[PDB]
Amino acid sequence: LRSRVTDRYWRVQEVLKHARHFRGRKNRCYRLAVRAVTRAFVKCTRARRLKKRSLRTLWINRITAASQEHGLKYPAFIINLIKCQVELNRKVLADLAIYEPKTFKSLAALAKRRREEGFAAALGDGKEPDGIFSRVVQHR
Amino acid sequence: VPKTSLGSPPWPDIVLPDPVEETRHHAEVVGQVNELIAAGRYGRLFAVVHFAGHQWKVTAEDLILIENELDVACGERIRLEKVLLVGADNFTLLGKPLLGKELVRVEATVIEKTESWPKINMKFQKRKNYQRKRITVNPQTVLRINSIEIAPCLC
Amino acid sequence: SSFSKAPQQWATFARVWYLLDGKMQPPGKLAAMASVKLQGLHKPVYHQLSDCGDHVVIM
Ligand SMILES: [Mg+2]
Ligand SMILES: [Mg+2]
Repeated sequence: LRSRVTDRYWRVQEVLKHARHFRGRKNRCYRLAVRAVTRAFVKCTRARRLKKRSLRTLWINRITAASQEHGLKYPAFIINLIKCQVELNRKVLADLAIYEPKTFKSLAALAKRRREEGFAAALGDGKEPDGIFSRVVQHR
Repeated sequence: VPKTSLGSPPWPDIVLPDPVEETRHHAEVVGQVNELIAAGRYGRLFAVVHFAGHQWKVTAEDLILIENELDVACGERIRLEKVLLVGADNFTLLGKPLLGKELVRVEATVIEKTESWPKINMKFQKRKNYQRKRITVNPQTVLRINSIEIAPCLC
Repeated sequence: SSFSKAPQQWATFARVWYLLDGKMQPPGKLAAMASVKLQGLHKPVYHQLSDCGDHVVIM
């Protein structure tokens, strides 16, 4: 009972589906296609991992620029926003930086205020005064 | 103590207001914004929401895509609870680190329950003869956001 | 805040000429900020694939 593979056409089609937009001979010849397609998928999955650090880099830059406009550097801005107990994404923060410049300058004013409060608190060398923005709320 | 380029600390001097005047000024400012809320002068609100492990920026009539399945009938009206920011042209409310329920309310509708487009994930190794190809399909949920309401009570 | 679409587009991505006076400055510290402004890295709308970046005139 001799058997041959009749459906070889669709087997090839399934790997050429992905190969159509490649340059040169990879979009035709089944060898070249197979290899370039495996390459393509591997870089696909690595890109999934990268694109999270890329987007986060982008965000940090935009936050840095927005912060620079108001004369405050990136680390200062972020730390002080945190020490005020305001937890905001860098995604949400960069979006505020572009599409709501007013609110964002409000934030930068807040952070700057909180920081000067910090310098004054630590240089003052006494334990008593709580700057109005230095109090810490425990939730109920 | 004459002036040399060092003996003077290199930064503007810090001017910090008295706590009393600040308590008065805060009571007053909050009072005023409160009068704006009562008046109804806020044109359009935008909120920063925390949902399903992410933060989002949301306004009425908008749309977002949540990455997992929620158990809700299609078309039901959800009330989102943890709210980080609320803002409007003239004023902004900031939560530490959350906005109280009685203050603001944001109501959305679930539009679409979907399975995501196939995501192709493949591990490979040089001349170890190791390949693994796996295609992923993720349940997704689209939300229409209906309304952001803001109540007068602020003290 | 309410502009037509074409003019909003134009206003956002406008190229802005900067003047920077040089006399008695370390050429490195000069090139630091000169480069930042050149590249568009002061604009919150910045992205690598956008053409955005501004003229710089050093005198
Ligand atoms: Mg036969
Ligand atoms: Mg992960």
